[PDB]
Parts: sequence; C-alpha cells; structure tokens
Amino acid sequence: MKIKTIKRSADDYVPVKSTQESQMPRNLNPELHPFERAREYTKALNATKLERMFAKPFVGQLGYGHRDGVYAIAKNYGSLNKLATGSADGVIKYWNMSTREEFVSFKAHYGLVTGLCVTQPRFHDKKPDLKSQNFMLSCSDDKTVKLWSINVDDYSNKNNEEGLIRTFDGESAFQGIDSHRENSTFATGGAKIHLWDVNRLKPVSDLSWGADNITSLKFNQNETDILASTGSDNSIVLYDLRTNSPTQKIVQTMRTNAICWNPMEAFNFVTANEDHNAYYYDMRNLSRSLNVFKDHVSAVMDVDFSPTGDEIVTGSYDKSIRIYKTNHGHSREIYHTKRMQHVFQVKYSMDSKYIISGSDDGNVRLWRSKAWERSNVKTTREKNKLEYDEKLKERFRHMPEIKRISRHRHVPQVIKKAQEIKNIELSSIKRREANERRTRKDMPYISERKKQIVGTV
Amino acid sequence: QTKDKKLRAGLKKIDEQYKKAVSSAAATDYLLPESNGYLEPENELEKTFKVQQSEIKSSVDVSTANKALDLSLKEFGPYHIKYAKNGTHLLITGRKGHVASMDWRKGQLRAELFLNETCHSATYLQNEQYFAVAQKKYTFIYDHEGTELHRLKQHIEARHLDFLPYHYLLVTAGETGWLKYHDVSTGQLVSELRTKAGPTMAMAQNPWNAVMHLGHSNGTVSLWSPSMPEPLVKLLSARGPVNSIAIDRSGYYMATTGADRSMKIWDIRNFKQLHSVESLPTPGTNVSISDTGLLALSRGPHVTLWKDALKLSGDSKPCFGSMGGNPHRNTPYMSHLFAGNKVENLGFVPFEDLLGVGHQTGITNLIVPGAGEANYDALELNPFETKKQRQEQEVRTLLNKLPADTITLDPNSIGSVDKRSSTIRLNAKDLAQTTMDA
Amino acid sequence: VRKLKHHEQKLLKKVDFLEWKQDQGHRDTQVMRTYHIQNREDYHKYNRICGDIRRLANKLSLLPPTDPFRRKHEQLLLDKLYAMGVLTTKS
Amino acid sequence: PIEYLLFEEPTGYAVFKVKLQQDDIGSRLKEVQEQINDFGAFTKLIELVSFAPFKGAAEALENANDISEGLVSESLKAILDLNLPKASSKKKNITLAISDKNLGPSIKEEFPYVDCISNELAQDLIRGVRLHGEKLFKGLQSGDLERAQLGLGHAYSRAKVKFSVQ
Repeated sequence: MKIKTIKRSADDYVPVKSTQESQMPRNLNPELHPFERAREYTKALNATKLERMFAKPFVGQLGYGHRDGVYAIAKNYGSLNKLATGSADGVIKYWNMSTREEFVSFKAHYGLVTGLCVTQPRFHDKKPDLKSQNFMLSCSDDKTVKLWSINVDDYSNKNNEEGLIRTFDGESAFQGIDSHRENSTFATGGAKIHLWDVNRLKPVSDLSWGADNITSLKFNQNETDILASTGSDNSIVLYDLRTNSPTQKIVQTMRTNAICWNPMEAFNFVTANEDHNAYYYDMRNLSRSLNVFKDHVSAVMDVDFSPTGDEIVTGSYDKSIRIYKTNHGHSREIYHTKRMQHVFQVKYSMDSKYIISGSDDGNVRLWRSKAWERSNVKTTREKNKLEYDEKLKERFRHMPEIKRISRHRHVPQVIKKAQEIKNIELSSIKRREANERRTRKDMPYISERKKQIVGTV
Repeated sequence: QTKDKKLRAGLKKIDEQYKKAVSSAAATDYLLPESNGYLEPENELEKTFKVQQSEIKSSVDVSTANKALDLSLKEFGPYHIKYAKNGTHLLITGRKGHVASMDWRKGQLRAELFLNETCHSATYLQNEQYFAVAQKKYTFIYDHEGTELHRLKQHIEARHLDFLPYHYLLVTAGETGWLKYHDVSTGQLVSELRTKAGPTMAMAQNPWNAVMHLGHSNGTVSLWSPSMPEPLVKLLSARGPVNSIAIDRSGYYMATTGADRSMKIWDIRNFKQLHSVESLPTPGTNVSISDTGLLALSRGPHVTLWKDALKLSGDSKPCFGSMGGNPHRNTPYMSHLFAGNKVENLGFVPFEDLLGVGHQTGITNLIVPGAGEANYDALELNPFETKKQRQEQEVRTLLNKLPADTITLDPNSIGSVDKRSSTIRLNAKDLAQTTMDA
Repeated sequence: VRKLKHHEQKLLKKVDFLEWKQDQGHRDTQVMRTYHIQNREDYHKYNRICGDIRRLANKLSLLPPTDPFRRKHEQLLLDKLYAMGVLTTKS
Repeated sequence: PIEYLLFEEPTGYAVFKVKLQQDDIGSRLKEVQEQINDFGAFTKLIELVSFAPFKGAAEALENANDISEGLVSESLKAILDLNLPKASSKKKNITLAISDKNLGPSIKEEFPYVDCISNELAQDLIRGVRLHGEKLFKGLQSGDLERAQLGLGHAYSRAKVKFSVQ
C-alpha cells in the first residue's frame, strides 16, 4: 500500500534569504492557460490603445527658425548630428540637432537658395579635413554656386577659413543641386544640367535629353554614377555618368517636384508628383510604377527614402506630412501642426528615427518616425514586452475593432473635406467608366500602377 | 499549396515555426519540479479504497497531515466550502449565520461575519480579498475585513453563485429562474438572461470555455453565454431534477448527477454522453472533478472517488465493485463515509491534493493522493504569493480582462472569419464579376 | 487597489470596486450611520414606503386641479403623514 | 560612435566600453536625460574594462596636478596601451570620450590614431559615471572615493598655494 502525496517542501519555492527574489516555477501545459486567443487579442487591443496614448510625434524645432521659409534641406550622411537649411531669403544655416542651435549663419545669396548639398571635397592640392570641418554647398537663383566651410565643435583633437572657399558662376538660373559621393563631383539643376568638378570654375559636361529646363536632381546611393533628373515639362530623364550620357525618359501627366533613390536597394526611386500622389519606380522598367501613394490632397513637394529602406516620408503643399511603408501603398501616419504651412522639404534621419521637416513658415520642425519609439535605452524587461506588443499587434492587425483604432488620426478640418471631395469625385469617375464599360465590348482596363505614365523612350 | 512565390516563403516559414515552438513545449516537460501523488494496492488482497484516514495521516508527510482539518462548528447550519482558485484562502458560509474567510494553511482569520439572515453559498471573486455571499434575498459583496461593499439590488435570489476569473464577472442563478452576470470591475450588470426553465437546481462553470451550465427540474443541463439570450445548447442529462454538476478543467468532460439515482459522464466537445451510472443506491447530491482528472461523488454521508472515469472506453465506466477482481471493471478509487452528516458541497483544494468537504457539523479535508496537480504555473496562480506580488497581479488581470461578448463555445473562434463571408479572398476581378451576375 | 499609474489609468477610467452606479452613492449606509439603525434591510423597508408616497403623489398630480376628489384626497393624506410626523409642515 | 570613454578618479583611472550609444539627435529630451539618473538604464550604456589604481598618494598629487595642466601622465599613457585597439591614423579612427577639450590634443600627440570627443553627447556619459559612482566599478576600487577626494583635495590646494609647514 504505497502512498505518495504532493509535497511542496516550502524551501524551494520561498527563498531562504530575504534579499533573494522569489523563484517562479512554470508549467506550459495548455490546460492551465485556458484562453489562448482571447487574451492575446486584448493584449493587442491594449497595445493599440496605449500606442494611441503615447502618440507624441513632435520633439521640438531647430533654433529660432529662419525668416522667409525653408526650401532646401541637405544631410551629412556621414555625421548624425547635423544638417543645413537654406531659407528663401538667401541665408543658409548649419545646425547641430543635439544642441538645437546654429553653428554659423551665412548671408549666402541675394536671391533665393534652391538646393543645398554637402560633401567634403578632395582637392588635388591638399585635403580639407573631414573631422575638424564640414562643408556645405549651395545653389542659388542668381547664377551662383558657392562652397562653404563650417567650423565644427565635434572633435577636440586640435587647438582660419570659416566660410566661402570658392564660388562657381554660371549662365542660367540654377534650380537644384546634388553631389556625387565618389571623387568630388556634383551636378546642378538649371536650364541645362551640367556636371561640375570642385577644382574647376567652369562645368565639365553639359547634359540634356532636350533643350528644356530641369528643376531638381538626386544621385543614387549605390551604383553611384547613375543620376536622376526631373523636368518641368512633366518628365523624368535618368542619367548615367560612365557613358557621360542620358539613359532614358519617362513622361508623367504632371510635373515632378523632387525624387529620391532608396539607399538600400539602389535601383528603385520614389518620386514626388504635382498631382496629389507620389510614385515609386524601378529603374529597369519605367513601363510600370511599383506603387502609387494616393493619400494626399495637394502636390507633394519632397519625398525621402528611409535609410531603413522600408519607409518613405513625404511632405506636400497641403500643410501635412505623411509616412508610408513601401508595401501598403497608403500612409500609416500623418503629421501636422497648425504652425507649419506648405512643407517644401522633408528629410528622414540618417539613423532612421527622427523626421526633419522644412516649411514655408520658416521653422525647421523635427519629429519622430514612429510615435512611440523613445530616445530612452530600455531595460531587458521593458524591451521584450515592447517587442511583444509590436509583434502581437501584427497578427491581430486585421480585427475590425483594432483596425478602427489603429487607423484613425485627427487630420485638420481643411484636409478632411478635400478627401471627402475625392471620394465624391472618384465614385463619380467610376460611374463615368462603368457606363462606358457596358457599351463597348472589350475595353482594356489600364491598371492604376500604369495610368500615371504617358510614354517612355 | 497555392502557386505563390511570395507567400510560400512566408507560409512555410510559419508552418515550420509552429513546429518549432510546439516541440519546444515538451522541452519544459523535464523542468517540471514535482510529480503527482499516487496510490498503489501493491497486492491482490489489499484494495485501494479500504484505506481510511487514520492510515493515511500516519504514512503521509507531517505538513500535509496538519493541512487536513477538522473544523467542528456545530451550532450553525450545514456549511458551504469554497476555496479560492489559488489554493490558499478557504471561504465557508453557515446556512444560518457564519461567513468565515479563513486563511487556511497558516492559522490566521480574515473576517468572521455573523449574519442573521440565512445564507446559501459564497465564492471569492477576484482575490482572497473580495468575496460575495448569497444571503436570504440579496447577494452582498464583502471585503477582507468583513465590511460590506455593496448591497446588490439585483440578483434577487441566489442559491447558486459563481465567479469566473478572466472576465471579472460574478454570476448568479437563484430560485428565480433568471441568470445574471455582474461585471464586478465596473459594477455594470452585463447581461440578464431568462432561463425559462424554472428554479436553477445546479450551476457550475466551465473553466476552459467560460460558458456556464445550469441544471433544472427538467434534467436539461443548459449552456449559457452573455451574448445570446437563448441557451447555447441544451442537454437532457438525467430524468428528474439535477442535484449537481461539475466540469473537467480541460473542458472536455462533464459529470451530472440527477435525482433519479443516476449519474452521467458527458463529453462537452461533442455533446455525447460517455456512459451512465445507473442505480447508485442513494442519489448523488454533489460531484467535483479534480485537476488530474479524478471524479468525486457524494451520496450524502458518503464521499466516493474514481480514477480514470473521464476517458472514453467502456472500461472507464465507474462501478462500485468488481466481481472476481475483473480488471476491466473500474472499482472506486477511494471511499470515505462520515458518521451522521449530510454534506453540502465538496471542492478540491486547487494546488494541493485534498478535497474540502462541507458537512452539517463542520468541515473536514479528506487527504487524497492522486487529486491535485503537483506543479502549477506561477505566472497564473501562486499558492505562494506575497502582498506586493498580488496587488501588482490584481491590476495586471484588470487590464487584461476579457469582455463578456468574448464568451463563445469555442475559445479559438474569437480570431476567425465570419462563416457567412466567403472562404476565398475576393479579387477586384471577382467583385466586378458579381456585377455581371447582377 | 494600487494607485495605478497614468497609463494604467486611461484603460481603467471606469473600474472601481467600492463605488457603483448600482450602489447609488451609498446613500443607504450614509443615513444608517446618522441615525444608527440596527439591521441593514430596515432602510429599504422604509424606502419602499417613502417611494410609495411619491407614486401616489404623482398620479394624484395627474388629475386635473379643480377636482373635488383630488383636492380632498391629498389633504386627507397630509393629515395622516403629519400626525405620524414624517413631514414638518402641513401647508 | 563613442566606443570607449575614460573617467578619472583620485583612485586611479578607468577605461569603460560603451555597449550602446544613446541617440544623439534626441539628447535634450526628458527621456534620455532621465535615463542617466537610473542605474538600470545607464548600465546598458557602460561596461567597465579597466581600472589601474594609483600606486600611492604622492603619485596621485603628481598625476592630479597633471590633468589640470592638460598633459598626459605616465599611467594615463600606460593604460591606453592596453585598452585601445590600434587603428589607422587617417581613416576609421578609434574614439575615446574625454571630459576635457584641452586634454584632447595631448592624447593624440601621444596616440595618433585616437580621436578624442568631448561633445555634450560624450560629456553626458561621463557625468553619468559620477552619479552612479562606485557601483560601476564592481568593487575593484579598494577604499572609497569619499576619503580619496578629501586628501587629494587638500594636497592639490596646498601645492598651488605653496605654503611650507615651517
């Protein structure tokens, strides 16, 4: 008659010391954890109600702001702290976003500035220091491109030439700039895009697919010799430097304000178009855009590809800024405040977390990417749960109680009536198509990725 | 396997990921520190049910032998025992006036309320701290000190009273037919349900599912849910009325005991009775299911236990005695009979192996080796739980409460798709082809 | 329970274990103390009568005012409810 | 990229490793600035690598009177032979975080591959080291700072005032 009963022994489960934490023995039998699906639902439902509670996107602004309005923002891709903004007054300023003050302010041009880019030069005579100085390059209305040195307080290794190394004079009014990361190279946007050497006062090669004005540029990050060039004649012409030649053309329905190459994939480029939509292509096949992004109500003025390579952040002539992933085709998040108007320029951070945003109102407002990600470095207990929420929020993303909560944002009232108009307008145009669909026999249905292309070369 | 190069790298990822965590669940099978208590006959002459409590309390450990109790409280009426769901705090109610919220292992006493109204049953609602008796007319809500917190105007008869802990949802069903669920976090009564069947004779929750099972004078054990005002499914368990019911912790198995000297073993997953104990000599007033799967029965002065009654074979059919020592016939596991008592309820202690029996003179705990589960999960329910570890877990369950609308018959169907909307995803092509049919 | 934090707060804007809308402000306890009355059900044994006064007051307000029943009938009642002394004045 | 840092004490020097850099656009925030009073958060930044204590109190005064000049002592030169992995002089330097701008050139004079950073980024970490104090050192410091400040406080003062006991 062998008898054994349950013995807890009281010494394992309650510690001997006072300072020792209680041990916490676990049994993973599903019979003792009964509500599998219901709990992790309402953990995700608390996860969205918390992430709509910790929706604190705004983090400050950089200094006291400009005077006429930020039309151009460049980023040192080397240095994480810094950027440069140029107002429409002609004044460029170089920022330390950590201190949120100016390094130095420069009365650069008598006209508008049109674009900034930054690249440390590689002179044939000497080397300008990467570490002790940083270098801004500007692009003006008044036929003018000017180099700028900056005294920088980063490295304490040392202890002249505070500004304006040399000026590059041209023939036509300059529209935009971008530099090429290999061997001291930058092209300008104007009536003629023409490539520049840093050491040469006059341009090396004049490039044009046609004799038309060209309004903005950006080099790609990898396969560096490939250039992309916009056009006010509602066009895009890509360039290749190693053939010293333009390479192909695509003509959209409305003009393209700015583009941006992705850094990570390096053969896809997103563009910002003046019809209230933004488009994303492949360089190989400009017959089909890879996505459209139908979220805005007015013209997008600038897009920037995240260095993550997932997200694309855009700013419009509507007083609002959208963030969308490459996948979903729609903005996951809209940013707006009353104190910004008509954002002309927007650039994603280089550590991929904080979104900078130039405006017409003259301030440089900088935001966060996700509204919940914090500057805190988090402990191992908080990190796992904050990971555990953002994974559990994904498989329960489609529950209609969640998707009601995970989506909706307070957009301002002047924007929300415009989307109400397009819902009236597209449902009218779908009626204007479906009636003509029933008359004619076999009408080709051009897909929405394709309808924004007139033709190519 | 559908033709998709993008999805099959994702979908075969998930199916292989599902295989990795499930086989790693049995990795923690080794990490179980303790194993369930057992009983052996060791002979052919020695029967497993002849062993009395005076033979158990000698051969078993000193700590558990002191954890068997003889609370003899002879002057007030026949007591109703509810332990909390962690094994610690016992709650008892006299039929005349005791309500004692004892701590049980140690000898402390939280609250002792003498109520001159009659009292039928009580449970702890959300901790050891807040309990809820079923008075003469009005279910009250008490505190750990003996304070009243609420006189519930509603719940106007309460014979059978139960809580279910993932919804914060106190449930009553009295001698009025109605079935009321009181969400005790907000205080807002969720759902009042007309049972239509008369005075509720027996009620016990389903732990896996949070549906509940009433029992009527028809003999129709009725499954309920706060969303639908009809019973989810009716089950003619036994003839006559239903004295008590109990439901296995897995949710698979049910045991009813009608007043027709009968006893049923139901399978709640497929609604088919396994086998029916007929003509037990005096009708079982109470049953309870253990955590390991051990059955209990109360003829009124008797307490009878069976092992492996809840399985599906015909050999699992519980019987009072084997002719000739037949192994296919299932003898009772452990029996005990009181002297001159009539028991009222009986509940196992959750995380030890005793069963708390409430009889007319007082309280015993009978020591049963195979009863309780030996290794709990300390995130869920701590037997060993300090003040700070409790009141942080009191808030954690409140932020993670479940809505009453979540109570369905399958727990897994809260994430699924509507059965009306189609299985296949719709194309924009296929939605426009429906207009051709229109 | 815990003096729950600020992010705990907004999810539990409505939960409270001590004070319910069903419980109605604990008015029944609050006047059981001021007058020290023994058993609990004594309040709602009066508050059923004290409600039944108003239900007879209401339907006697729904009769037209120049009715010699109605003019007779509440003054018949205020004679009794003042003799018993539950109300201060008869006017 | 603040990889190593160096905090000086009356009980020798210390060379720490930065495990994670705090995010540098967001450094005026309430969040990252309230992490540095919290030792649970500050530990994820900093690991101790080295601690070479001063050989005596008289050597401490010679070394504490050498920091205030801006120069590099014998031991401060000698500790950096161990801990710093040797990098190139022109491309991809090694970063050390120095409390002083003035000490900066005198390290690179001795160690040409080491770039010394004193940002408000880097000085935030060194100020974090003062606050959590002896808990970072994991008990390698024999004796305490709290006695060591007092004598080295008077001895540094008595040197610069320069009064003899006669």
